[PDB]
Amino acid sequence: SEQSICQARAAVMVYDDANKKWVPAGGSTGFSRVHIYHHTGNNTFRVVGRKIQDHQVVINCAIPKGLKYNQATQTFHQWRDARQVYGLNFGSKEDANVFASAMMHALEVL
Ligand SMILES: CC(=O)N[C@@H](Cc1ccccc1Cl)C(=O)N1CCC[C@]12C=C[C@@H]1CC[C@@H](C(=O)N[C@@H]3C(=O)N4[C@@H](C=C[C@H]3C)CC[C@H]4C(=O)O)N1C2=O
Repeated sequence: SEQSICQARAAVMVYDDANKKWVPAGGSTGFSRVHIYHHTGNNTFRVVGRKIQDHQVVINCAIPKGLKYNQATQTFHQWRDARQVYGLNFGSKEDANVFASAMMHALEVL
């Protein structure tokens, strides 16, 4: 059904707009294995990340056509939906490059 097109190590966060600070996605600070999954049948893509320690799914969001993916730095990238701002604090530049490669690919073929 879905094919993983990358795996990247990152601390996944979401922005608490009310208190003006980042907070760990899913409630607990730590690193996750973050995929982009391609549903090849419908040509849709989503970001899915699971905490290394306990496998909790901490992010599961769609990547819509036209998304503005902000590579704020070489190791912190972020984007928006209509509700949330998501951030990936990558474990290394190599991880960031892997994920950004796949994201930019998705945004080209959507
Ligand atoms: C128009 C728009 O939507 N603009 C958005 C950005 C954007 C532009 C275009 C498309 C989509 C998006 Cl998403 C915006 O500006 N946003 C999105 C919410 C957050 C922010 C607003 C305020 C704060 C000020 C500081 C800055 C920030 O978060 N910097 C990071 C940082 O402080 N940290 C993270 C790492 C490194 C740094 C780079 C690790 C954790 C923490 C830390 O180091 O402790 N901010 C933003 O980026």
